[PDB]
Amino acid sequence: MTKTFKTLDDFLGTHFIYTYDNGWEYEWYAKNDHTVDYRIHGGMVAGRWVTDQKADIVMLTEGIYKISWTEPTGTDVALDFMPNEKKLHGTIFFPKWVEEHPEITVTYQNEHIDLMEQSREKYATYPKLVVPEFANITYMGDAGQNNEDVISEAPYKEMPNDIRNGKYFDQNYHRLNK
Amino acid sequence: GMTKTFKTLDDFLGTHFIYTYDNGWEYEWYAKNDHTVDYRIHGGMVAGRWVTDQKADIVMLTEGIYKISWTEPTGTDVALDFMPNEKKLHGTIFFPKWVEEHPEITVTYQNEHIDLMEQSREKYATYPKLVVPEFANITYMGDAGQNNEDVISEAPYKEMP
Repeated sequence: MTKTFKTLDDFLGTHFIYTYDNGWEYEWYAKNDHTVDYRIHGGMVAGRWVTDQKADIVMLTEGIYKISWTEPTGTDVALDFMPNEKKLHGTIFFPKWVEEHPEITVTYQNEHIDLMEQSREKYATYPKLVVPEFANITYMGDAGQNNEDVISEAPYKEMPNDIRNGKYFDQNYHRLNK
Repeated sequence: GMTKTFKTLDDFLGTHFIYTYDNGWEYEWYAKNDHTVDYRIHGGMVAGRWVTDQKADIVMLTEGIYKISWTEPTGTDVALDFMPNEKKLHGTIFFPKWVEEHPEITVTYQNEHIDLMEQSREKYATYPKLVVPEFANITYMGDAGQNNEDVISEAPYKEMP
């Protein structure tokens, strides 16, 4: 039933939920050509969420897309989306301090950039926690680009279900609860 | 299309590459085995640097496309995506600030100076990182086989042009 992803435009504006093979559940939105929003539902930093993260986004080859970014925490990320196979592979390179004090980062990051930057200078950076994992995509929605509703509140337990069940977004892909 | 079609992980492993990033940086790189890479930098910011037995995660994303992730003694993180059937790659290198500030420190046979890399990454600034996400053209491929210790050393392999 799903459209074939063939171009950059096909990919930009798409809203994903996926589960890594380590059990971590992420939600991620290609908000525009150089911007990503995301929200973390399961894993070491579940509850953490992020908007307006600058990123490099490329189509590597027809229907396969690579996203690269570095965070206020000092974390590096390389994601490879294969939407036509409902698969992804992500490598996250966490500073030592995120592994040892993950709770610091479990917040709306945008409200606490200074805390992220003070923590990354106060605590240990090495050795890195490197997490390279395949994931299965469990949801894709066409949000359009620059849709500020997609990722605009903290995650709650039922949210992935509500989104997948069509209970979260209205006909214009805006929040029913807002 | 003289080149064999890459379809499995075994097809990729043992392959010796040379590639040039769009910015002009030139790398020579070898998939020595399922978890280990050797490489030598020929041009750019850190030309002259080389590395053996860098532990890495190596996976096939999908038929004929291969992703390699590793982290370095310098603190640098790397994610490479090889598309040998298109003679193309895309690399993202995330350098700590200090490598951009003092690239000459890293220009050596890294294996003999692990201590220096680790001490440097604590001594100098990490942020802001220099992130280099770029496509590269693959200009050479050779089948060296796995665990071939002659591919990357001080001397040239030159079982090739």
